[PDB]
Parts: sequence; structure tokens; C-alpha cells
Amino acid sequence: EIVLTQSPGTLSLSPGEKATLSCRASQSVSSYYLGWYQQKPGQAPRLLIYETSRRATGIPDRFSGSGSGTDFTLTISGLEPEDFAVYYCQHYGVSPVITFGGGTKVEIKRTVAAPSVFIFPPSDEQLKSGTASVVCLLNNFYPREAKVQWKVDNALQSGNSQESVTEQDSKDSTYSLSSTLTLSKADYEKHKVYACEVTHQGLSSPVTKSFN
Amino acid sequence: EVQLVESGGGLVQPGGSLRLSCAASGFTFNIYDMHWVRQAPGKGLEWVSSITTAGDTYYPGSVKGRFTTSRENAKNSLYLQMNSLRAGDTGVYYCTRGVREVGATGDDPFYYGMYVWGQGTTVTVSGASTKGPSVFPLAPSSKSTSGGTAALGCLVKDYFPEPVTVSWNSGALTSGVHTFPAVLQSSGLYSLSSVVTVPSSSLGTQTYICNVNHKPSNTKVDKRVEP
Amino acid sequence: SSFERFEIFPKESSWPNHTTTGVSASCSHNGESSFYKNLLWLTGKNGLYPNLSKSYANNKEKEVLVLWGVHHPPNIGDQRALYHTENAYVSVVSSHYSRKFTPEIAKRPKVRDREGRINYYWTLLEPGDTIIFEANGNLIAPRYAFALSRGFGSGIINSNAPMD
Amino acid sequence: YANNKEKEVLVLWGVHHPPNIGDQRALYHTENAYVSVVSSHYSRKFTPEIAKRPKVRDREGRINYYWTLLEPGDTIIFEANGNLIAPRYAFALSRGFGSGIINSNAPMD
Ligand SMILES: *[C@@H]1O[C@H](CO)[C@@H](O[C@@H]2O[C@H](CO)[C@@H](O[C@@H]3O[C@H](CO)[C@@H](O)[C@H](O)[C@@H]3O)[C@H](O)[C@H]2NC(C)=O)[C@H](O)[C@H]1NC(C)=O
Ligand SMILES: *[C@@H]1O[C@H](CO)[C@@H](O[C@@H]2O[C@H](CO)[C@@H](O)[C@H](O)[C@H]2NC(C)=O)[C@H](O)[C@H]1NC(C)=O
Repeated sequence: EIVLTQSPGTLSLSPGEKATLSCRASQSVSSYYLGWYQQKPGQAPRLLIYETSRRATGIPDRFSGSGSGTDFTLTISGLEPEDFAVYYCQHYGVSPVITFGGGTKVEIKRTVAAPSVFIFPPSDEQLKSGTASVVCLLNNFYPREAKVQWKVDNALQSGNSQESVTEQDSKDSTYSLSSTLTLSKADYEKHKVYACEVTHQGLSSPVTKSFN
Repeated sequence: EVQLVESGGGLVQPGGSLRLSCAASGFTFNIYDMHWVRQAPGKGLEWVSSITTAGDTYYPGSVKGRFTTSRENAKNSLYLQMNSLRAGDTGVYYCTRGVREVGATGDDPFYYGMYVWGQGTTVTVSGASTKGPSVFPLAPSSKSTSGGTAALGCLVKDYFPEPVTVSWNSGALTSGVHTFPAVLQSSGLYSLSSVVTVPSSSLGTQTYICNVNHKPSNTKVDKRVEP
Repeated sequence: SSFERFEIFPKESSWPNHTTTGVSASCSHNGESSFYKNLLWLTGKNGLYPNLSKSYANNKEKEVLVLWGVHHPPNIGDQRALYHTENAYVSVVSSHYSRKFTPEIAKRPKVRDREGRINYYWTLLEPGDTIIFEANGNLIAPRYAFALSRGFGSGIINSNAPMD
Repeated sequence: YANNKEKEVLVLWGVHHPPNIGDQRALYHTENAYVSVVSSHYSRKFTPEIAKRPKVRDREGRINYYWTLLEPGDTIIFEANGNLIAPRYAFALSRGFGSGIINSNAPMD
């Protein structure tokens, strides 16, 4: 019924700047119920805005809240280092359905970078079971959007990506992935070339690293 | 001052039963409605239960079945009974305070929003619980030992439950270490990877030790990467 | 002699664009908070507590007793919170009855932990008469009424002594 | 004032109603005034209003006198923004019948 759609999916800006994150529900929400909450990484959530305009009983003035009916917006003028949270708009009130739901993962992303690539052969211990689950890497890169495809002599896209993305580092503000191609000994001993293709925007050509 | 102390458990069977207790302090309990908001292992806040000051419980279709809210205005506590627990019922459960009755003087302000939050208590459903970590690193003679082409790490496969602590020489490697988040594979068991960028020709010098700490099953692995 | 309790203005109908679910800790029952079963609390929803002119015509052919209240809040902001209007009026009329209520803010001493109060009022709508309620806030509207029959040979006695 | 006395304290206050528009604004500097008097089981709101009434003891303006009995334990709060003739001395009575009001000319001996 009430659907709180938070646009954009992800927001990324440099400090000292201004951020505008929007939240539009299916039908009109009649302000008095809609509020905004800051999910500070690794901690319990926190209330910032209520009844649309209203400020929290202990929160900075950098944050602004306004909107009516369908479209609503929380505007952070300062965008300090602390102000890098995930944020959600919630529809609390007479319904009784709270609705909630949101995106807008406000993160850093300042200067373009590209991913590095690796690939490792199956060790002496995992091969004792017969089952081989080969790893890959793509350490440190500013633009989070990356696509990983495996080449088993020009095949495989099922038990392929076991993506394990990390969070921006305190110094570098970059990400690192670890796609794991898990499989049976059926096609493992059967073939020779096993590649890990990094199809990233940062890199010029879709570079690949393989083994025996 | 104002505080919501959350307590409960962590592990249950799939189709099991668990109860959560929410202690409160610093404000008048009986005049505020209460709720339970869960954040999945991944992300996304979702409301699961809500009880008025009058004791009227409201639940979302997701959980209307087997979850029930209660209040001990006397014991300043609120409770959640989680019966016949599903698979997706995993995550951190939060305790919250929204609206002031209607008939509550005029002192404590009246607003439509949740202010006092709790720290949480993580809840998970079983498969084949308590299994130690299996760590296999990288053996001698690999790719190319250089400055650029440099990354060599272990593999913490098939372990349950979370968490697992990563250590390289009992807390010496403060740089270049990337401890990837623990991810549950198909048919249970969490599995994380931990890589470390190596120097140009420091293969010998001082060999780095791959230490792994598991507090549930009390397992400790000391199998290092190529000496 | 006798009467009959009846829902004059039913909760789940008669108040469409006003939030009826008003309750208090002061009206506690078995632990939870509650309210007067014969009265009903009207508060402001979504935007405001819009204007109301709820009417009841005495069909019953008996003296129908009507009971309503008027809420006087203790704090300026509480008035504007629950009723969204800072200057409110409650009007209660019959063919031979009139009264205009202007609730006013007062930080009064705490009786049952309440600085704010609700004044209770009553009338008897004669068979054939009609009761009209005009309001823009602060009305504790009736829910159930009493359509009495009367007959002396009855009275109020103050006794400790047990019944047998 | 909180009733400490453990006796019924009688409180007496007045409310002034001026005769001329300007006199209201002179002595009370506010053209629209309120006087509020409360106890646990008492409430009253006074709005004094301008009236050029006939001269009783050379006064077109008047002061209305009001009274209450604060029960032991109760508290009397006075809210105002003008026109209040506040109490100074009060009476903390004890009561006991065998007394009354008699209208007599006759002398005492
Ligand atoms: C809710 O009730 C109040 C009364 O308790 C309504 O307020 C009154 O609304 C009428 C609207 O026709 C106002 O009349 C206007 O007066 C001017 C005078 O110059 C005239 O030019 C206009 O053509 C019109 O007749 C009236 O002033 C107003 N009363 C007050 C004190 O503001 C209110 O409209 C009701 N709400 C609804 C939705 O009906
Ligand atoms: C708010 O509720 C009231 C009461 O049900 C509605 O008021 C009626 O409005 C019509 C005009 O549209 C009048 O002729 C009726 O007499 C009113 N009822 C009463 C009891 O006086 C009002 O329309 C509702 N408003 C909304 C927005 O739903």
C-alpha cells in the first residue's frame, strides 16, 4: 500500500559540500507522520527529522527537512566526515503500517581510481575433499560499480560470484572485492584454463588473469 | 537519562522459539507506545511489532503469524515472543519509543516519531550449528614476487557461528591488510577471506603468520603463508 | 426504575476524519492505559481536527441522557498538538438548551498526575428534541448514552453493610 | 501558595474592572487582560471589561471581590497579566458551631 521509494540508490560527495536526498511514497503522506533517521555505520539508528520540518532534540543545524504530499527532502548543508551514513525515511503514524524502507547510501567517492587484479590456485587442504572453490581479488578502487565474469575455457556463470565487498578505508576511501567460483571436481580436473575477468569502467580494456 | 536496554539470545532451531526483553530507564514508560524494528544481516530497516499504551498490538503481514508483543509497565519492560521462527527472521532487533499516549499531561512532548533507540540483540536460525574454522593459505612457488604484483592470503572456509578474528603476528600488520566480510555459503557455514599486500622481495626475511581466532567452538589456527 | 445504555455516536463510524483512539494512564485498567466507556476522545488527525456538527434526534420516546466533556490542556503547545488550533470552541444545543465552551490553558496542580483537566457536563434530551454538537477542538464527545424510564421508590444510600 | 497550616486557609482576591479604555492601558499597560485562579478542585478565568458605570462612592470603575477555601494540602496558583487585586493577609480558620450572625442595636455588658 504505502511505498516509501528513496531516490537516489547511492549518493557520493566530497566533504564541506551539500547533499539532497529525496523520498516519494505511492500516495500522499500528509507530512505530520514522515521523519528521517541516520543509520551511522556500525551503530544503532538515530532520529533527525520528524513531522517533516522538525529538528531533533539534540541534532546539528546542517540538516534541513521539507516537502509535502508525495515528494520530501532532507538537505545536509555541511556534509562533515560524521555525515557519511545510509539514512532512511519512515512513515510513522495512524495507519498502523509504519512502511519505512530506504536507500541513499551517502558515501565519499572523490577522485577516480581503477581496480588491480589477482587469481589463486587450489591449495593442498581444500582438494582433500575434492571440491574446489577458487578465489579472485580486485583490491582498492574508488568507483564501487564492478562486474566479474569467470572463464572456464569460455563458460560458467552459475555458482560463480560470491561477492564480498568491503567499506571505504579511513585513508584511501577505496573498495576491494572477493568473487569466489565454487564448483565440483566434475569440471575441475576436466579443464586447463580458469580466468577471472574484471569488466570495470575505470580500466581501459577488460583485463583478465588465469592459471594452469 | 533516557535508555532502552535490549536483551535476549542468539541461536535457535528453524521453527524454534525465542523471547526478547526490553528494559527502560529515564522516562515514564506507561505513557509511550513501543516497537521492534529489525535490521537484516545485510541492510534495510523494517518494523515487526508495535504496541500502544493501551496494549493494542499491530503487526506487518511478514510477521503477523508467530510474533507477539507484551508489556510490564510495572517492570518498565516490553517483550517480543518469536515463535515458529523462519529462515529470513535473522538480524539485529531494535527497541523504540514513539508518541505519548494522547492523555499524558502536556510536559513530555507529543510527536509522531521514534526517538529513544536501543543497541540491539542479534538473532539467527540454525542448520548444523557450532563448527570450527578451516584455514588453508598459499604454498611455496606462486606467480611473481614484485611491488606491483603483490597479494597473498588465507581462506577461512566452512565455520559456524559468527564471529572470526583475523591476526598477523599478534597485531603487528597495521597497513595493507584487507579483512573481507564473512559470507554464508549455500547449505550453511560462513566463509571469509583475508588478503595482505606483500613487499618486492621480502619472501624470506621474516615470514608472516596467519592467525585465526574462533570464540564459539574455541578453535585457534596458526597455519602461515609460504615461509 | 430503568434505563438503557446505547451507542449514541458509534466510534467505528460516526467520527470519520478525527482520530478516536485517545487514551490515558490516569484511566488505568489491569496495567494498561484506558478511558471512559460511555465517553470518547476526539483528537486531530493528518492535517487538523476539522469542524464538526454531529447531531442526534430523540427517536426513543424516552428522556435520553447525554454526557459530554470539554478538555482544558495545561500547556500552550499541547493544545496546538492534539487539536492543531490555538483558539477553540465547543457548542452544545437542544430546543431549550444552549452552551458555548472556550477551553483555556492552565498549569493547575497535579490531580492524578494531570496538570490539564476535562470538565464533565450533562443534559436530558426530551423525546422529540435534537442535540447538535459544534466544535473545532477540545471536545470529549459522548459514545454511549442512557434512555431512562424513571419511577420513584428509589434513592442513594451510603452504606458499608453487606448485601444478602 | 501551598497549604502547610493543616487548617482550611481562606483566600480572598479581587479583579479590577476600569471605567475608561486609557485607564486600563495606563495602570496595567495591556489592553486585553486575564486573571486566573486555581486549586486542585477549583478553576476560574476573569476577563475584566471597560464600563462607564454609575458613580458609587465616586467610582465609575469597580473591583469585584472573590473568595475560596484552600483545603489542607492544596495549592493556590494565581496567573495574571493585569487587573489583579492580589491578597496580602489570609485566614487559616478552625471552625466549631455554637456561633452565628446577629443583627442588634443593643449594647454589650
Ligand atoms: C469552520 O468554522 C469556522 C467558524 O467557526 C468558519 O469560519 C468562517 O468562514 C467564513 C467563510 O465563508 C468566513 O466568512 C467570510 O467573511 C468575509 C468577511 O469580509 C467575507 O468577505 C467572505 O465572503 C466570507 O463570508 C468567516 O469570516 C469565518 N469566521 C472566522 C471567525 O474566521 C470556517 O470557514 C469553517 N470551515 C469550513 C471548512 O467551513
Ligand atoms: C469530516 O467529517 C465530517 C463529519 O462526518 C464531514 O462533514 C460533513 O460535511 C458535509 C459537507 O461536505 C456537511 O453537509 C455535513 O453536515 C457534515 N457533517 C456533519 C456531521 O456536520 C466532512 O465532510 C469530513 N471531511 C473530510 C475531508 O472527509
